[PDB]
Amino acid sequence: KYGSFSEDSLYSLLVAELAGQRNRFDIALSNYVVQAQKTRDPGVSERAFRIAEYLGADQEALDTSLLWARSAPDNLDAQRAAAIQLARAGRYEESMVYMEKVLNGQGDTHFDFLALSAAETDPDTRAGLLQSFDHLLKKYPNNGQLLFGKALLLQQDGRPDEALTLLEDNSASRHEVAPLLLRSRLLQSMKRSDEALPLLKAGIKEHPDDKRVRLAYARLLVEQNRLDDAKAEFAGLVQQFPDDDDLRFSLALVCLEAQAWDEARIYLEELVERDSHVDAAHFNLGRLAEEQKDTARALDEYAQVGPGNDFLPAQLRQTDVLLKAGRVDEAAQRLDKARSEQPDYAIQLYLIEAEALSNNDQQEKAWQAIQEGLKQYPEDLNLLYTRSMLAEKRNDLAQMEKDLRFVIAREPDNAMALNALGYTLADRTTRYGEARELILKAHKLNPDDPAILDSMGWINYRQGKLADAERYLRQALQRYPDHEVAAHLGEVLWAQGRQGDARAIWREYLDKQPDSDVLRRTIKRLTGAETP
Amino acid sequence: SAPLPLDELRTFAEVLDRVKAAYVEPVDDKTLLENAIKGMLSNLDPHSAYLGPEDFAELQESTSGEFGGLGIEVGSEDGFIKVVSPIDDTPAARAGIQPGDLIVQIDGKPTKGQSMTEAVDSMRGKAGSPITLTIVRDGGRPFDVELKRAIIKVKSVKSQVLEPGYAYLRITQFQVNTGEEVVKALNQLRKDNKGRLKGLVLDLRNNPGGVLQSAVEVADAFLTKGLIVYTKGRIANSELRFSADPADPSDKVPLVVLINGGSAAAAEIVAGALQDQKRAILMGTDSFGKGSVQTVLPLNNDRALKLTTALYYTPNGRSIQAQGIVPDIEVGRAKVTQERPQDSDYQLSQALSLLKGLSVTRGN
Amino acid sequence: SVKSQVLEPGYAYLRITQFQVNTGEEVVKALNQLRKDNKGRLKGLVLDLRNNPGGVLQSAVEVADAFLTKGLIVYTELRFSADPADPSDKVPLVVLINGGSAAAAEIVAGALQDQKRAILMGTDSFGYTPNGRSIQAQGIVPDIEVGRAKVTQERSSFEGFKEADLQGHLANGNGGADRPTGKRAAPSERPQDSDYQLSQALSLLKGLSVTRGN
Amino acid sequence: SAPLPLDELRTFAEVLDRVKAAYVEPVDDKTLLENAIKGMLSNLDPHSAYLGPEDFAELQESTSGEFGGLGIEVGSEDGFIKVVSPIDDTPAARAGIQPGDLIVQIDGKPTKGQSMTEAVDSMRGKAGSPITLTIVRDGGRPFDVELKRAIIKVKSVKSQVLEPGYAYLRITQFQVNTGEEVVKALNQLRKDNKGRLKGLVLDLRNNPGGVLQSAVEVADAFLTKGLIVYTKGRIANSELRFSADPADPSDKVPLVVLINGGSAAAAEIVAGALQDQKRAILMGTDSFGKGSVQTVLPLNNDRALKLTTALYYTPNGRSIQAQGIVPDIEVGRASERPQDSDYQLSQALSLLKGLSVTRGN
Repeated sequence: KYGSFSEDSLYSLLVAELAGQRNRFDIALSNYVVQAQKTRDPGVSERAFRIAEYLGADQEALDTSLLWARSAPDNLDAQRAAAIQLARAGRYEESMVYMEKVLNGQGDTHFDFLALSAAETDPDTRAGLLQSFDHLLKKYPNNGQLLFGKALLLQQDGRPDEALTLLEDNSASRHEVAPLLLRSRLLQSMKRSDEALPLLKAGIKEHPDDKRVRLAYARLLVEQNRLDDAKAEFAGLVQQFPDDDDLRFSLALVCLEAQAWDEARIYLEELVERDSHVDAAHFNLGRLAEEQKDTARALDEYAQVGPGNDFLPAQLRQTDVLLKAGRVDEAAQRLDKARSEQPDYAIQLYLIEAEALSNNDQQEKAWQAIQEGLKQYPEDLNLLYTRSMLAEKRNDLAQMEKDLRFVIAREPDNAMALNALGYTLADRTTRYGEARELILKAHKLNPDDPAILDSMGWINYRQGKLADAERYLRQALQRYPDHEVAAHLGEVLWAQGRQGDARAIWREYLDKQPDSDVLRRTIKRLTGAETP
Repeated sequence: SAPLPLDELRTFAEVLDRVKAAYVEPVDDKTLLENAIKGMLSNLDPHSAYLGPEDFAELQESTSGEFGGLGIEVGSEDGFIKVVSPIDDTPAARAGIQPGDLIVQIDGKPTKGQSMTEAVDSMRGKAGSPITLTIVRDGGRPFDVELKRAIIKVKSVKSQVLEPGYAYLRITQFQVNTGEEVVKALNQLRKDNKGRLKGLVLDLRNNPGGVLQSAVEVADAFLTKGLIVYTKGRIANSELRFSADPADPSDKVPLVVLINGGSAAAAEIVAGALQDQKRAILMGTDSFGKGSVQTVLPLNNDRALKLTTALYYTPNGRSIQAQGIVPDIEVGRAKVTQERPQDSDYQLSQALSLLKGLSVTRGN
Repeated sequence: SVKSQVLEPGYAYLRITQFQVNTGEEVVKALNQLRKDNKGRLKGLVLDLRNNPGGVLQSAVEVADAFLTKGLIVYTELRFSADPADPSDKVPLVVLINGGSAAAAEIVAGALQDQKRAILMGTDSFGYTPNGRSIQAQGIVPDIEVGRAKVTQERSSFEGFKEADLQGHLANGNGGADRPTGKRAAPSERPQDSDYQLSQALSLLKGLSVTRGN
Repeated sequence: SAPLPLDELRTFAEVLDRVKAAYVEPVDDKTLLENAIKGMLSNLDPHSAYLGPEDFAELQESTSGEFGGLGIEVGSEDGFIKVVSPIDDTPAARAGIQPGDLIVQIDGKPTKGQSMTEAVDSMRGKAGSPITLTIVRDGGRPFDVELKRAIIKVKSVKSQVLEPGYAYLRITQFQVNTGEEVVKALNQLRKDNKGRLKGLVLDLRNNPGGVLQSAVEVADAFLTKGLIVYTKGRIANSELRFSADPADPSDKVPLVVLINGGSAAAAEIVAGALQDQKRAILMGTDSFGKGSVQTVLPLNNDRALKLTTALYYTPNGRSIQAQGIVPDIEVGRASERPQDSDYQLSQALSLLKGLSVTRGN
C-alpha cells in the first residue's frame, strides 16, 4: 500500500523539510531533487517540483518536472507541468508530445504558451515546430488550440490567410475565444475592419460574458473611427463589470477621443480619486480643459501630473498654454522652480522654454533662457543647437557657425549638424565652398535623411549648376516631398531664366496652405515683389 | 543561520531503520511516525500530549457538554443496569423512564455480560440516530421504546437551598456554558429567597479542570472589579490578561470556597481570583497545585496536539504551579461525635457554620 | 491561672482557670509574651472562659479593663469605668462559655458581649452587664450557639499526588521551591483538633480576619 | 512500487517546528528529537526502551550489587506497571503481594506514562531501606504498602518429599547453575526413594524465570527427546531452537507440573514444552504470557537500544505469547504438611497418586 523509507532517504527528506521551515530553501530544493531522482516516487518528485517552482530554478524545475511526469504518467497535472517547463527550456516538439499525452486524458490544455514560445523560437526551429504541428493536426484534426498555434506560426511567417481560412471553416473554432481574438489580430494585420466588425459582433452574441471579445470589438470600432457605437459598447462593458481598471482607462481615452468632455472628465476624476495611473488622468483632464478653453484648469492639471513619460509632454503643453495666455512671471517662476527641483529635467525644460520663446518671436527672454542654460550646462548639444538658432534669428552667422562647428567636431558621424550648418552658412555667407563641403560630408555620412538632400539641393543651386541640383532635389522628394526642396527647385528655375515654372511651383504650395509662413518668407526672399 | 541538528536527525533515522528491521511484528512507517509524535508531546511534560481523532472528539465533547445520545446517567452493577438519573430536557423523561429501571437491550443488544465502559460505549452513538430500547419492568415481558438520539448538555453547576437564607452551589466541571449557567443559577437563587441571600457557599471539590474562559467568567460573576488572571509565555499570542467587568450578580454576599486535593488548574483559577481579591474565604485541603494553560492547535485529519503554552498567575503575582493554594481554614475530612447535605458532609457543615457565625456577627 | 498556648502564627489561645489575686499581672504578662511570640501582631485571641467558676470581682474587672478601653464594665451603687489602658491592642475577640462559668468569668463575658468588643460562642452560661440586662437572672445568651462535641480525622489510605510528584513538571513562576508530598507528624493533637467548639471558634476567627479587610 | 508516505513526514516536521515555536519554555530541538526516539521505541512495545550511550556504558559494567531490591518482577501492561510475579523468599513475598497486582503509584510518583525500566531502577535501592508503594489489587482501591528492601539471594531449587514415592521440587528462580542443582536434587531424591519415584510433582509457580539456558537445561533433564523451544523473529539470525539429548536423569518418573498466575517466560517455556510433549500434565492458574526476548543491539555513536528481537514458541507450535498456557486440568488455590497447606498441591499429589495406582507400574 505504502512504500518504505531507506535510512538515507528519511534523513534527507527530514533535513530538507526542516530547512524549508527555517526558510533555507536551497538545502530543501537540493535534497528534495536528489531524493526525487533516486526514489522517483510521485510524492517526493512533485514536492520537489513545487519547491523549485516557488523558487524558480529553470534547470532544477525542468529536471524535477520531467522526473515527476515519468514517475506518474497517469497524472495529467504532472504531464502538463512537464510540458510547460520543457517549453520554457526551448525544447518544443517534446513539449508537444507531452501535450498529446495530456489530450489523451481529456482536460485543460495551454497551447498558447507553445505558440508564443514558437514565436520566440528561431525560424529554422520554427519550421521544425511547424512540421511537428502539421503532424499533430494529421493525428489530431479535431483540436482548435493547435489551430491557434499554427495560425500564430503563420502570422510570424507573414501569411495568416491559410490558417485564418481553416479556422473560419470550423464553426466550433469560430465559436471560441482565442480563435476569434486571433482572427481580429490577423484582420488588423491585413487591415479590413469591414469583416472584423461583423465577426466580432457574432462572437459577442456567441458569448458576451467574456471581456476579450468585447474589448477587441471596441478596438476595431476605434480603428473604424466610429464613436457612437464604441461609446455604447464601452458603457455596456462598464455596466456589465466596472471592476476592470484597464477597461475604465480605455473607456476614458475613447470618451476623450469622441468629443465627450463631461463623461471623460467624470471618469478621469474618479480615476484620480482612486489615484491609480494618476499622471495620465491629469493629462487627459488638462486635455479636456483645453477643449473647454479654460486656461486655469488646463495648466493646473498638467502641473499636478506626477513625474513620468506623460509629465514632460504635459509640462511642455502647460508652458505653451501659459505663454499663449500671458502671465509670463508666474509661468516663468513655476517652470524655474520645477527645473531647479531636478537638473536633468531642468536642462530639457529650459531648452523647451527657450525654443518656445524663439518660436513666439521675442528676444530678451529667449536670450536670457538660452544663455542661462548654456552657462549651467554648456556641454549639451541641444543647448548649442538652440544658441545657433538664436544666432540665426539675431542675423549673425558667427555664433551659429562656431556652435555647429564644435558640435560637428564632437560627433564625427553626425549629419544633422553638418546639414544645418551648411544650409545656414549658404543662406548667410557669400562663399559657397564651405557650405558645399559641409553638405558633402553630411551626405557621405548620411545620404538618406531628407534634410541632407534638401541642403544638398540648396547648395547646388547656390553653386550655379542645374543637373546636380535637380537630381538631388528629386531624390529629396523621393525620400519625402518637402517644401524646402520645392523652394530650391523654384530657385533653380529662377536662375535658369524661366519664371512661369517657379510661379506654378510656388502656386502649388500656396494651394497646399493659403497663409503658409515659410512660403511667404521664401517668396519675399526670391521674387522680391508683393505680387509674385 | 542557526545550524540544523544533522547528527541528531542521523541518529533518529538510524533508530527508525533499526526498529523497522529488527522489531518482531512488521511495523509500517505510519505507526512509527505517529509514535514519535506522541513521544515528543508526552515526554515533553506530564499534561501535554498528542491527541488522536477519536480522543480529540472526546475532548471536544467534554469541553462542550452537548453530546450525542439520549441523556440518561446510569450505573451497571450486579449485571443489571441501574438508572441513576434521567436528565431533564431529554426524551428519557418523556419516555417514562424511571430510576432503577432494568434496560435489557439497547438497540436489541443484550445489556447482560457487558462491562460499565462497554455498556456506555454501546449506549452512545451518532447524533440523530434512532435508538430502540427493550426494557423489562419488574421482571415482566419486555417492551420496546423508540427514541431519537440528539444533543444533550450536561448541567455542570448544581444549586440548592440548605437553610433559609443560605444557598449551596457546586461546580462539577468547567465547561463553555458554565458562565451563563452560574449567572442563571445565581439569579434563580436570588429570586427564590425573594431578594436577600444571607450566605453563599461554593464547592470546587475534585474539579479536574475545563476551558479557561468559563473559569474567568465565573470569577467575574463573583467579583465586581479587579483583574482575574494573567498568563505569560514565551510566545506573544499566549501573553494575555483577563479582568472582571463591573457587573456582579452576587450583590456582595459572603462566599466560602471549598478546595479539595482534586481541584485543578481551571478551578484553582477561580479559587485564586476569589481569594487574592479578598472576596471569599478558602477552606479545605491543599489543591492540586497545577499551573498551566493548554492550547489545542488544529491539524490535518482532525487529530490536533494540545500543548501547554503559558503559565498563569494569581492576581497578586504568585504562581500556584507545583505548590498550589494553601486554604485559609484547613479543615480536613473527619467525623464529629457529640434531605440536608450538610449533616452527611463534614466540610459543608463546617462551611455552613462559619457562614452562619459571620452573618450573625454582622447582624444582618 | 492564665494559660497562653499559641495555636497558629496569627491566632493565640488564652485560658483563665481561676481568678486568683492580681491575675492582671499574669494576664498582661501573657499578652506581652504572646505579642513577642507573634512579633507584636495578633489576628484574634480566643479567651476560653470555660469551667471557671470565678473569683474576686476586682481581678475580673481588672481583666476586663485590660481587654477594654471605654464604657462602664459592671454595675450592681457601684460602677467601673474603663481607662484607655489596654494590652489587648484591638484584637478581634472570641470568648467561649461552656455553661460552667458561674460568677466572675460570666461577668467578664457579659461585659465584653455588651460592649461589642468580643463575641460569645460557647453554650449559655450556668449563671451586672453594662446594658440593662442582668447576669445571674437570665444567664448569658451567646450570640452564636455551638453545642460542644468531638471531632476525629480518618486516615488517608492513598495520598493525592501533587504536581511536584509528576516527573519533569514545570517549576513555579516566581522560582520558589515546590512543596513535596512529604509527611511529618504534628507536634501533638492541638486543641483545635480535639474539641469541636474551639475548632469552630478558630475557624470563625480566621474567616473574620480574612474577609474583614486586607 | 508503492508510494512513499511523504505526507506523514511533512506532518511530523510541521509538528516538531510548531512545538519548538509554541512551548512554555525554550526547548532545543535535540531534546525534542530524543523524546521522539524514546516515544517511537516505547509506545509500540512497553518492554523495549532507548538506552543512550551512557546508558549502554553503565549497562556494560553494572553496579557492584551493594544495592538490593524488592524481588518483584513487573510487566508493563495497559499503561500500568503490573507485578508479573513476586519472587518467593523476599520482603515482597513475606509481605502480601500477589501476581496480577498493579503498582499504580510508587514513592508518591504515579507510574502511568512511565516505562518499566525506570520504575524498576527506582525500585532498586540501598540495602535495608524503607519504601512504600500503592497497589490496585483485583480492582480494589489503592492501599499503601510499606516494606524494607535489602539484597536477596534465593536458592534456585528446593526439594522435599510428601508421601512414599512422591516428592515436590519447587523452583524459586532460574539461575545460571540451576541445571546442575536441579540434576543434583533429582538424583538425591531418587537415591532417597530407593527406587523409581511414583511421580515427582514439579511446582513452577510464582517464578519470574531467568536465563533461558537454565530452562532448557531443566526441560532436557526431564525430557529425553524432542525440541524444547524455538524462537522466531524477523531478522535472519532470530531463528533459534533447542533440543533434548537422550540423557534422562528423571528416570522416567511420572510428572505433574503446576502453573500459578505468576509464571514468567522461562517457567512458561519449560512448562509448555513438557505439556506439549505429553510428558506431564499441568494444573493451576494460567501463566502470565510473557514470552518476548528483549535484546540490546547497537546502532551508532556508542549507544544501543533494547528491542524484542524474537519471541518464543513451544514445540507443538502454540504461541507462548498472547495466550499463556492453558493447563489440561484447572484448579484454584485456596504444623501443616506441604500437601495440605495449599489446595493445589493437595490436588496434584492426590491426582498423581490415583494415576500411579491405576496404571500399576
